[PDB]
Amino acid sequence: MEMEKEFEQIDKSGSWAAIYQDIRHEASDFPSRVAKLPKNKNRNRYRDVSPFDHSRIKLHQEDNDYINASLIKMEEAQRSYILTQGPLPNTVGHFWEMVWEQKSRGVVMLNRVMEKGSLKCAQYWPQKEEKEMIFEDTNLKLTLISEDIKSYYTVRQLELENLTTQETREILHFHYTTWPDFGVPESPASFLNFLFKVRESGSLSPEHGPVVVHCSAGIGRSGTFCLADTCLLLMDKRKDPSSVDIKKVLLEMRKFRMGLIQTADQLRFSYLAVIEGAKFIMGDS
Ligand SMILES: CC(=O)N1C[C@@H](CO)[C@@H]2Oc3ccc(Cl)cc3[C@@H]21
Ligand SMILES: CC(=O)N1C[C@@H](CO)[C@@H]2Oc3ccc(Cl)cc3[C@@H]21
Repeated sequence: MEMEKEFEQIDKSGSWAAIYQDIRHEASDFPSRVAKLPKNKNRNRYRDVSPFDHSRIKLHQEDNDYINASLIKMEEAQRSYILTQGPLPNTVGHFWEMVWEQKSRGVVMLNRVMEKGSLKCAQYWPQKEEKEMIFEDTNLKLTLISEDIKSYYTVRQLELENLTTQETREILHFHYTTWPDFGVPESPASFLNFLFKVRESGSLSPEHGPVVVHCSAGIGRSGTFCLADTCLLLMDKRKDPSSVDIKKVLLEMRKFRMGLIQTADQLRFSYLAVIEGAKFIMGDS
């Protein structure tokens, strides 16, 4: 079926939970043996969210190459994403090592450091120009260059230096700051505006390594971001945009990381975002 009318048909019939449970039943199951080794316990935030072995990002280290991060490679859309958990106190150096080694331009953050009164990720970037951060375990230096605070998101320019070679690179930090503590946003307008700002920066383009996107576990909000982006790109590429099947795209992405889209409300919100976005790309919003 088309998307917008499939959407109203699920609303009128109130069957979002059944649709979402079907997706959970059909999703791929691949091994995640490296994630479960005892030496990696303090490298995982949640015991039930792990990268598959076949798609995990490897650090360029011989001691321990493990990080909780996955490469999502979308062949028809010609887009790749790295989805990862929010960094832990003992993985902030690994996180920036990955950004460096994978040649990423941008980092997309979809959570606040504290939500619901609890810590959701480490404070892993510097908050003042004159107070830079040094990660001694991976030999990197990180400096805040500029910060632009807007009503729904903040963009930061960061300098990452490999202290071993003295090479430097500019990284863009795109921080969506207004996702609610509970539930999903009422309107997708600010989330779509944010997606378009990431696109306009070059951070999703083939002349760079894959964007790094995270929330707390790296599957819920993070899944919504890449699912919406890929579906909109396919609608632009194909002769028949109504052929884009958001459930099929989501199942394809779940071949590369488990659990993407965590609730039926996140699934409905993803439909809403693609539907509204497809009107702005052309003229009927
Ligand atoms: C650094 C810079 O000049 N630019 C312009 C665009 C590509 O030329 C990129 O989009 C953004 C957005 C936000 C920030 Cl802080 C920087 C950028 C980049
Ligand atoms: C492409 C798209 O569908 N959308 C949805 C709009 C809000 O409904 C978003 O913000 C922008 C801004 C500029 C452009 Cl070209 C596209 C958009 C987004």
